[PDB]
Amino acid sequence: MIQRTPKIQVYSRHPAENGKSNFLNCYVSGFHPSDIEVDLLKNGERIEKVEHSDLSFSKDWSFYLLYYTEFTPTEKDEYACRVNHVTLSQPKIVKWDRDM
Amino acid sequence: MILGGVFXV
Amino acid sequence: GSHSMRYFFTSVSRPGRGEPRFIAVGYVDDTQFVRFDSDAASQRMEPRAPWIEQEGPEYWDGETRKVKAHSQTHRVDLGTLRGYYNQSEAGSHTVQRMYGCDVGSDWRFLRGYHQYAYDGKDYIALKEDLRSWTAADMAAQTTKHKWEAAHVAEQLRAYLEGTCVEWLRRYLENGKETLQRTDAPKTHMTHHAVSDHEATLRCWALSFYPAEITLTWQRDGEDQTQDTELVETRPAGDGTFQKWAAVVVPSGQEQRYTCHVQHEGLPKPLTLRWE
Repeated sequence: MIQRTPKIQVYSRHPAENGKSNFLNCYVSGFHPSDIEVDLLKNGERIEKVEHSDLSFSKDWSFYLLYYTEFTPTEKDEYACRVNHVTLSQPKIVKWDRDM
Repeated sequence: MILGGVFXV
Repeated sequence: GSHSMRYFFTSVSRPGRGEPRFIAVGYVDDTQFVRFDSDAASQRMEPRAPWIEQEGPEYWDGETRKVKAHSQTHRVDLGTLRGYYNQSEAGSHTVQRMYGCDVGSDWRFLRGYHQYAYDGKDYIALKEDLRSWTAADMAAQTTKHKWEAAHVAEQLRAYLEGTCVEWLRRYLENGKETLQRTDAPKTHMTHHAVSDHEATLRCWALSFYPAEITLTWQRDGEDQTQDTELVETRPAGDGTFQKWAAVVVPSGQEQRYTCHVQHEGLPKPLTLRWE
């Protein structure tokens, strides 16, 4: 049966300005089946107030979701996404690079 | 607005 | 310009762990306006765009009723398709449906559609004439035959030429502020140094609507399509989108490269240079 591997993007909604309010995005796309585990992480640790968009899909039937949460960048805090999926042997992790 | 109206594959 | 309204339905079977998970989302163009979630509390069709919230309880009730009928139709299809494919009852399986309508700049019907998938691959599809079907395989010929005797094309064509485009139009005016806007890409370029003799050159497009956009790098007027890194257009989270493209320049040749943006919101294609 069909199985596709998620593409993973971690970025800020607005340009990241230290001390200002912003949103941390993790946009996984192009996956199938829809069952997927996505976490946003602050310094290796898991965030709790994370929301996601409704499950939709593309031309090729592969699903996409956007995970996000309100955050304020700082000079020291690291942020990342941890995505698990059946096409992934171990959970994949992608750090947030502001620059880029 | 979505479809009515019935169906059934 | 041209516009579209589309509905996406997703039905996943979680055997012996409840009923099938049903999810519906609705979009005008690139803007999502409604949603149903078989797990959600409300159990109603809910609004997800501010310009659709006060449409009345009669719109919200009729819409809730229909998507509850979609729910119960797709529950039945999941079981029927297990049959069609001699699949075990313990297996998780997926059904996806997509339908909607387009218009031109005249806001009159342009084309309609109604595709269907199972386990991530095309099952059956309403042909562009909206009168015939296109089964992807053996098990889908039965279903094709079924809809031919039920006259389902006639019913779809009915909704696609009328109620569909007709409401696409009501919404376009209801949220004409969101739906007839055009945000042109806000562009810039960055420069990072991979090593000493190499440098990453990245062109950015931020805060544009709609999602449709082109970003191309060049060297001396030569397209670097094969040497560029493009990324998928992505939701910023506020109704706008983002996208970048990067090339690698041998430290010093920066002036050789230029980035080109194309968007329906730009009067003229922007050309960025590093100078």
